[PDB]
Amino acid sequence: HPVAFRCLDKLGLTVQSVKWDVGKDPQNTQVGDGGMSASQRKALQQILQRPNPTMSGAQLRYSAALSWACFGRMAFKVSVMSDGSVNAIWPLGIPFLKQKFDRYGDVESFQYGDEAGKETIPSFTKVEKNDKGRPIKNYAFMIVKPSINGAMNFDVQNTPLQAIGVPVALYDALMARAIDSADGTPNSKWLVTASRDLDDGQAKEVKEGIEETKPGGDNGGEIIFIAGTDVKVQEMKNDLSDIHSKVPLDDQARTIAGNFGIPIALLYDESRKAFFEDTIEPGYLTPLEDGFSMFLCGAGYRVIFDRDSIPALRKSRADIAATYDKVTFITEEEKREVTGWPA
Amino acid sequence: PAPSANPAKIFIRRFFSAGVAKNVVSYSNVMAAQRAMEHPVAFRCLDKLGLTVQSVKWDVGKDPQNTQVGDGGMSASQRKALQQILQRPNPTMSGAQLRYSAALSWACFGRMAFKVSVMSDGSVNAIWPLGIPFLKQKFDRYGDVESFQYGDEAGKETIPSFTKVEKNDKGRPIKNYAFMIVKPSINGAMNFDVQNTPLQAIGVPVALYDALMARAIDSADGTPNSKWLVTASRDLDDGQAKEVKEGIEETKPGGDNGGEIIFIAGTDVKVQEMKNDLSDIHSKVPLDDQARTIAGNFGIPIALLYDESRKAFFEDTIEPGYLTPLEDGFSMFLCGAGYRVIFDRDSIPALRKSRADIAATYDKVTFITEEEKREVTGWPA
Amino acid sequence: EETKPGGDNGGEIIFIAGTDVKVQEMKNDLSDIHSKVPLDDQARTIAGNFGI
Repeated sequence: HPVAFRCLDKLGLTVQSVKWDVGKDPQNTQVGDGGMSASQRKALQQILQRPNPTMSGAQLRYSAALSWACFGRMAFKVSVMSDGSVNAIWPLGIPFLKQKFDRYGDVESFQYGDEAGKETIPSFTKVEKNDKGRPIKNYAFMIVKPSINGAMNFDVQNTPLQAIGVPVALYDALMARAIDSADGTPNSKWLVTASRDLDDGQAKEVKEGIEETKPGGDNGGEIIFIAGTDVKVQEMKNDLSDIHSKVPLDDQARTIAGNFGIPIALLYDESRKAFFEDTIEPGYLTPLEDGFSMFLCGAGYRVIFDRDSIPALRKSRADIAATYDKVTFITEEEKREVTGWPA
Repeated sequence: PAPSANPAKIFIRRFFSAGVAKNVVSYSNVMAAQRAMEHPVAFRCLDKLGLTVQSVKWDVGKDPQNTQVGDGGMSASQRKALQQILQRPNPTMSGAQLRYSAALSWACFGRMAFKVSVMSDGSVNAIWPLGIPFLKQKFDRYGDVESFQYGDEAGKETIPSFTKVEKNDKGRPIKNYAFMIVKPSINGAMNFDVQNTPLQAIGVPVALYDALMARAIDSADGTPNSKWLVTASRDLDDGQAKEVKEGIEETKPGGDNGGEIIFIAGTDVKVQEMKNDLSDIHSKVPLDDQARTIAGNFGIPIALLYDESRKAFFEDTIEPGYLTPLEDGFSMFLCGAGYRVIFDRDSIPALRKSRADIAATYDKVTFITEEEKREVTGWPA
Repeated sequence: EETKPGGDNGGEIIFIAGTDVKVQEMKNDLSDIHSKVPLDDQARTIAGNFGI
């Protein structure tokens, strides 16, 4: 669909542009830092910049955000070698990913595919852990978006596609009407009709006289003179200027755009800032980074992305930094930490 | 390191079959991209994207996230050679045209393919782009490609993929190989998936546009452009009807009696003036909408076809949709860690004022050391 | 019929000798099917009741 694909790859592109890194977390109350080795952390940095061969981190972000927007789920697979050192990360196709539950309340394994290949990858909950807590073998994530009535994993998906069936169907109906009416409506003017007493044989002469005034004819642009036997011309309107129903179409476009959380103006700069720090930041960035931080590294360290890598926020960050510079009743370290810049 | 066992074996089992050299794009997509290069709006947008991308300047450089103290610029002479090649690829083609062709094929098909000729020591000799339409690839048994077939029958070079190739003792390849940079889509299937291109979702508007323009052309020539459908009666002695006709006619600009009245004695003749509106033949309203649709689907602010909108087009669709994928694809396998291909943003003419104002504003701050004030605005060290 | 875009005689006049046929062009407005005015009001109401 035109509008739906435009919005989907807009979200994907915007998310795909942000830069990763692992770093100390701000709320580091855990003085017993969980960056278990500080070599696992270097390996995780490496992998976050270069996942599994034949795929870069940017494409990982793009696919993850796209599948999150379409289904409200995010799945992955890791290959930690033997000591919490992650080897590579693969995204999982949500459509054909099945999962199996435990007896108490949660998942244990993920089945990926129907019949030939049948790898039941273990969940992060049950897996051979290190003596510190890090896993030793492969596992999967299945990051999930919450909904009503809890049912943390037994619940129904929460995706924008739930509430745009009506507008997308209406849009397709209107556009099909437009296409059908574009070719099928006669595009001729001058429905000219003679009488039933004209000696069919000088009616042809009258027709040739009327016709040979087209641009590039014998007598082009001159009058038509008819001696006797009044012929009667009527000019057809052929409006054809509302075939797509402009008014009840832009509304469906606005609906299936706003349901994805995109300011209409995008399809001024204030609205770009809004689209960035209203739907992209707290709807794709925070869930993804919290999901990764939850189980990819120990406490005290977690995955972060640099906001100053977003080109739309640079002016705002600079003005905020200057204004804070002007204040005095604040020590330097907090003036830093209120605007990034850890220490 | 490399475990060789990815979870993409879900498709080679039965959903696909090995050793067949399946083509990368459906023929329908090739024809659509072909005839979309003649359409007015589609070609305008396509070469707009191509020109914009083609303008940016390359260089190899230290990467910012250099945690790898064991720098992978294996020789520092391979890096000089890669710089040379990035500025001058294979003879009879410059780096700019490489960027243009790459971005264009990325926009049309969602794929990017290349070929390298590293001599014997990771020193790349030249780089050639690969025509996506007639490039076929063959898969392994586990999850990925091994070789690329280029052409149907006479010439049959199965160039190896970067995955399997005679590597150096450091990791760099020794013989030729290919890339096939791919754009992701739903349901994963990293290479077994369907293309993800704007041409998917603009069939309806381009067909509607062509229909409206064909109607306009047909109606332009074919509608009589005459006025004054004047008709006499069936009692006028055909022979003074000709006299009346000559009287009416000889008032055209540059006639005997031009501009004077017409006097008809008896036998009332009756003139009616035809409107011949002809001012909406192209259907202006349901045409600009199709143009807006097939422009926005390519990610181009309507205003382009003010300066704020140019900045938006630069750092919203060109930067994170053609620049980052291309540079990450090259950096992924053209050089070792610690070094990677970068392009200078300050070479873009639209961003210069913004960069300067940001630099000054940051200059005004004090609770920030100089090196980070630099690195937040380019300027590595 | 054969004056549609891509027909034999496309865009030229229609000549009917005798037996006057009568055409009327249907409006087919179809530009208020969703009732734009008494719909945005319901949207405004169920948005403001949520405090947005």
